[PDB]
Amino acid sequence: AGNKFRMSLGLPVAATINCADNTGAKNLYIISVKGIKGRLNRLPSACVGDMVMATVKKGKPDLRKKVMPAVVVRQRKPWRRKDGVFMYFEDNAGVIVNPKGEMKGSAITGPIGKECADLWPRIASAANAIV
Amino acid sequence: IEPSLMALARKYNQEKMICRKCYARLHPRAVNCRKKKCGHSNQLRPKKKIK
Amino acid sequence: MKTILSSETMDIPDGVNIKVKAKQIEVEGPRGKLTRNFKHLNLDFQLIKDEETGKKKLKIDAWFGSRKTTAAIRTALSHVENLITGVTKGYRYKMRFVYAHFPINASISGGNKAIEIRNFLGEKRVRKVDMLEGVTVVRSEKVKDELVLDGNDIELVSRSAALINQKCHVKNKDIRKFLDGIYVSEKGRIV
RNA sequence: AUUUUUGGUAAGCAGAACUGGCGAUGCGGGAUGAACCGGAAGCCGGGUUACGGUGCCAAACUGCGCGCUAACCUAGAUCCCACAAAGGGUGUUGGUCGAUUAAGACAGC
RNA sequence: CUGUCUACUAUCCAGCGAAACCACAGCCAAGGGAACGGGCUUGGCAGAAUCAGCGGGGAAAGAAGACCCUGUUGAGCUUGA
RNA sequence: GGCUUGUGGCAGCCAAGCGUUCAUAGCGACGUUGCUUUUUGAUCCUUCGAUGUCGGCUCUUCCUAUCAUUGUGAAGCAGAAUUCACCAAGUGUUGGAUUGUUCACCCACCAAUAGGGAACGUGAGCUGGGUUUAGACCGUCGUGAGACAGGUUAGUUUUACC
Ligand SMILES: [K+]
Ligand SMILES: [K+]
Ligand SMILES: [K+]
Ligand SMILES: [K+]
Ligand SMILES: [K+]
Ligand SMILES: [K+]
Ligand SMILES: [K+]
Ligand SMILES: [K+]
Ligand SMILES: [K+]
Ligand SMILES: [K+]
Ligand SMILES: [Mg+2]
Ligand SMILES: [Mg+2]
Ligand SMILES: [Mg+2]
Ligand SMILES: [Mg+2]
Ligand SMILES: [Mg+2]
Ligand SMILES: [Mg+2]
Ligand SMILES: [Mg+2]
Ligand SMILES: [Mg+2]
Ligand SMILES: [Mg+2]
Ligand SMILES: [Mg+2]
Ligand SMILES: [Mg+2]
Ligand SMILES: [Zn+2]
Repeated sequence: AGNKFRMSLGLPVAATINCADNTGAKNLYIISVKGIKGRLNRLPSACVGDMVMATVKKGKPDLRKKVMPAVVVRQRKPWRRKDGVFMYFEDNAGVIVNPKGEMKGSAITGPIGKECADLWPRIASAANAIV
Repeated sequence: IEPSLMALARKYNQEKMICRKCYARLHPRAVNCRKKKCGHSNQLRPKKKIK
Repeated sequence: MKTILSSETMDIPDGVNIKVKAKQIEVEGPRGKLTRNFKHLNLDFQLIKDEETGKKKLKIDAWFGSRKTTAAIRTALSHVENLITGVTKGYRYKMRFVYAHFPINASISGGNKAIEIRNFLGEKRVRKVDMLEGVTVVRSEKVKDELVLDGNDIELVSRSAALINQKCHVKNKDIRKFLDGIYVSEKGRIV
């Protein structure tokens, strides 16, 4: 197909989101967003399907006190689909991945957005329900 | 590439003199550079060949 | 030091008709017409006719001219000689394709007045070059991967060859190793 | 401030010698300026100059002459003065000392 | 990363009605100059009369700098004067 | 701010050497010529009947000695990457932890996270954390009043209608 269309950003830096993967982390604390060139005073922000740098605040000791990549799979901020329907999730969630985009865990606890599944084949394969 | 065609291409790409001051590409028989910014320098070196 | 008189003369073959007026030189021959505007030269152009024989001569001289001014006499004479050669024999330039892996595909458009290069270093871009006035480009049959440029004006033929050559410059690579291109290999006369 | 001159990397820095000047002084010139150039002054008419100028601004020649420069860096354009160096140029213009040459000088056949 | 709403102002009108401040005044670039000009020199320019704001400049106003130094001026305090 | 440029910063010239050989791809010892006023000094010309004294925030513009981006020459340029140099200031040059900080040092992104001026831009534009009044504590010094290029805590930011 083509390329992802822009969607409303609702997770600026310092946002804490649930961890939907099986790694053992409970939440993800976003410290930066990949691909952001930015502007003065503007906080980098991520959306569903974006890759971010995050740390684990609650979880196994092995996962804490370090920086790892993560991909956002759910967001509460509504965004507009090309068909005109605005949609949103119940919570904010993400999954830990390696820089190549491979999931560190093996399963996803809840649903994931279609954009993230289209962008990341491994996450889609590990997902239960898309949208 | 055939030796004849290789030599033909090298005539345009390899056999040159390079000005030390401004790196200008000059004909193999050049004695002074043609560029004004280097004051038509006479400090020339051959273009280095692949070895 | 302002030499009093610098003069040079050239012989004109009987098969060429030449006219000079206000430093405007017209050259006529079997192959066609050529023109040149030498108004930028502060020289005196004179055509001398021998009544007994009938042969023509062109004399160009400079009065109280410096070395810089005097250097143009031979330039003008060589230009007139080139015009005569072009109008009697014509000019033929030969170009050869050089490539290591990707063969260069040449497509001559209608009238032998344009050329297309498509596979230069495996590039998907199409290179377009238009032949100058009076110059035609044909693909040689007896020589593999050879382009033949023919015309009456030496400057136009050479400039067309230069355009073809410069349209296929290698970029972002060591040109000493990547020698691909189209280069002038022979300069001659059609006749 | 010219010249002599000490400390200081230097300074529109700091300190001395002779003389002059500004201060206390206008006036013409240096576009402009306390010190530079000219020159010092009652109120006027005429004539002539000093320094400096005579393409316009702006009074006086696009005056009569010889060479050099062509600036694709904003060529250059007048003591103080409002900066430029070492190195370079096969740009061009003169000079100096050498070498080859009509028993034929240099380049290409 | 701003948007929006309410009241009172600002705004416009009737009536009423000060003060600060003010050498003369008020467009700029450069030059020189007391070494940062609104005025002088050379240029750029430049067209009646008015309204609401604004905080670049007026080296803005507010005070004969309280810092520092000087005076053969004090004063509070201390002591082995 | 002005003169100067020792010091700071930025360039050039010669070529002993380095660079598997090779002075000059890339460097440049011994020497030597410069430029700049975003360093710090030197001086004391202007201001003491007062030109609001750090830093940050906001906002505009300007410079090039170009970090990225456009187009190029060179290489000890196979490719990739990198390095040297040339036109070039059109566009851009970020989010955070500690520190009042300028500066510094890390985390992260990015094409890049270049360097600077504008009265060390900008307080009748803000702020007031620091310096720099009066309260108070500590250490050292002093017999003492008190001192302190030492530390600490609290400490009024005025006016436009010309
Ligand atoms: K960024
Ligand atoms: K009223
Ligand atoms: K002007
Ligand atoms: K006294
Ligand atoms: K008292
Ligand atoms: K210096
Ligand atoms: K001072
Ligand atoms: K003062
Ligand atoms: K800050
Ligand atoms: K308090
Ligand atoms: Mg900020
Ligand atoms: Mg005198
Ligand atoms: Mg008189
Ligand atoms: Mg000045
Ligand atoms: Mg006083
Ligand atoms: Mg007082
Ligand atoms: Mg006394
Ligand atoms: Mg070498
Ligand atoms: Mg530059
Ligand atoms: Mg810029
Ligand atoms: Mg004690
Ligand atoms: Zn050169």
